[PDB]
Amino acid sequence: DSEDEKDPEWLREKTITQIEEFSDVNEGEKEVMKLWNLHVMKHGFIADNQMNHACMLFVENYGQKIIKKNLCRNFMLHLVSMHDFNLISIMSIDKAVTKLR
Amino acid sequence: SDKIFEAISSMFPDKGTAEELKEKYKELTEQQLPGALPPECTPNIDGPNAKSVQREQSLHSFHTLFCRRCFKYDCFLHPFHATPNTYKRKNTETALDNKPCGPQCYQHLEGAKEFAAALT
Amino acid sequence: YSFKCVNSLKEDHNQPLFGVQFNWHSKEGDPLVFATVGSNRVTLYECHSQGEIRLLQSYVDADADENFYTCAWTYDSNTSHPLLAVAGSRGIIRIINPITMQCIKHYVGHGNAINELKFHPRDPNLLLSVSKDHALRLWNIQTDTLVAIFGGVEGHRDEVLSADYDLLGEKIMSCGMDHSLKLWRINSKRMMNAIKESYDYNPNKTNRPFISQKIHFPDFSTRDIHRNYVDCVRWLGDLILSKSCENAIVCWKPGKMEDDIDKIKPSESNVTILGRFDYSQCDIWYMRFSMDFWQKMLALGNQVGKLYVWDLEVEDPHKAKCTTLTHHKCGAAIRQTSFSRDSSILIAVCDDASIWRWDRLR
Amino acid sequence: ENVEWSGAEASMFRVLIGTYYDNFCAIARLIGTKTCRQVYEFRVKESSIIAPA
Repeated sequence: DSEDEKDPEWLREKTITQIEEFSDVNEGEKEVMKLWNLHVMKHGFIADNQMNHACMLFVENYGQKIIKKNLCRNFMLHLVSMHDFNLISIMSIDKAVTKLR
Repeated sequence: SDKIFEAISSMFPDKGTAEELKEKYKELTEQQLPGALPPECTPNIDGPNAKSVQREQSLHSFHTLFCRRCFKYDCFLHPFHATPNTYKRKNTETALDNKPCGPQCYQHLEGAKEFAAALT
Repeated sequence: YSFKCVNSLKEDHNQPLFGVQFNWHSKEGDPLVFATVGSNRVTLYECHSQGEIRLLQSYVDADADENFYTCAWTYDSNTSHPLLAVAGSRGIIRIINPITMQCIKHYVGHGNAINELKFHPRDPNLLLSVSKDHALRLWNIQTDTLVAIFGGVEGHRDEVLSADYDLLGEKIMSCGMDHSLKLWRINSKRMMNAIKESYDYNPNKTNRPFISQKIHFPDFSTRDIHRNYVDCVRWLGDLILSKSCENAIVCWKPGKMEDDIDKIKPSESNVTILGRFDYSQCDIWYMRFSMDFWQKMLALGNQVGKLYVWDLEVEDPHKAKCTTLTHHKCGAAIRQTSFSRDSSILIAVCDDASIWRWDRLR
Repeated sequence: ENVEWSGAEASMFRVLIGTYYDNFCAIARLIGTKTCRQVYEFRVKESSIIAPA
């Protein structure tokens, strides 16, 4: 037992709260951003060659929820943004919505 | 307005500014609000209130929020002053194969199957 | 509404005292007992008629140098013995059994001096300890385990001073040098799960250290009330009381007069002040006020040796009351006031290791 | 065919065009409201009135 790891509880709380300060956002966006950033923290992704596997595992965990959230459509908008930032290939964006169901 | 704002800022460290003075001036002159979505209300996709809007405003928030390096929204160690996803990319990096897309195929209908090359 | 000096005493070491605490666990009829702590000594007395007060017991620490700070009377559920715990500058907490005249428990986990101790009105094994470490701890004095640590990314930044249970014992307030006053909750599910857990742990059973709870957020706060230190707060039903070195005591409620106490959103950014109370010459800090178990009168010490008394009744705080009972012997200062379970007697400590007594004549 | 093309789904197409610019079979495959021919059709309706790339 080494009482130390990458995820400090108080941090997860603080970031969500800080997100909620923003006025000019829809719940269909804030929920997404949080659900993602938390999983980002949970594993510590650095290398760009990871981002493909990243979104994969992301829905691999949060499948039931976004469905239960009925929020997959904004998930796809996020996929768009991320490809726009040159980290996704089109060869996987769809593949996500595929694995989704 | 200006002198009154300065006097209020002097008498109060809590206010301490004419910026909040003009903010309250605008809140009292108009006294109305479009919505939680910006003054250009951008309702969500996954919700009932839909409104077809161009691509830019659809991705505006996402662009105006992302921090590329840490791959997170609101980098806690990156200032957000930067350039958006407005950049260049390879416009021709696909397969580009014509096929019967199905019964209601875009191809397999010489109107659209030829207008595609026409629209090229 | 008239107390009279029927006795006054004085120590020998002449070093100022701070603590006065009647034992509010007197089975009806039992004699009045109360204690007081000084430089490095504790004192046991008993109230007798005709302004008589009788020395009972006294202990002392020699092995180091400390200036004890606070005390609190409780009991033992197991055998009903009276229980008193004290703590000083060294930051250690001791627990003494007068029935055996020994200390049975000691606690050391802070980093600076301690400033106050209180107990949950209902549970007798829950001790709250406020320190200068900016961290307000809370122990299970029975199973010898910590429970919570309030303070962190959003805590107090400088030397927490004073706290106070709500009347029922699920809500707390805190005040410290940083002009800051923050609300904590206890009723939360998580919290009470934690407590119940605390009541169940065998160290021999597991190879695991008990797991405390860290809380990094007040339920609500502000610093708009005073522009100076804040060093004593009191729950008032669902209203608030606090003092500063600004020579006025204030009463307020959070939010608006309409705003319920239990609906308050954490991001609340408004408070409602109701009234002020006034006095003279409290130009130093670390001076406290107290109130009767029946929440009907107010006592307050003074710098120049005076007193100031009000009534917690329908007396409108605009012109509620004014009652100053005075004597001509010491005007050094008076730290703390204390009533019995009833409103019979009232004690106060002068700054010069001298005691006072005032017997009420209603 | 004049079909149900939701402002959600329609802005959705407005975005999806910035992604392939030539594939109805994929865009409509994502936008479950339209039809791939209707996508070609709506393009002949809307994307015919689009700006040059």
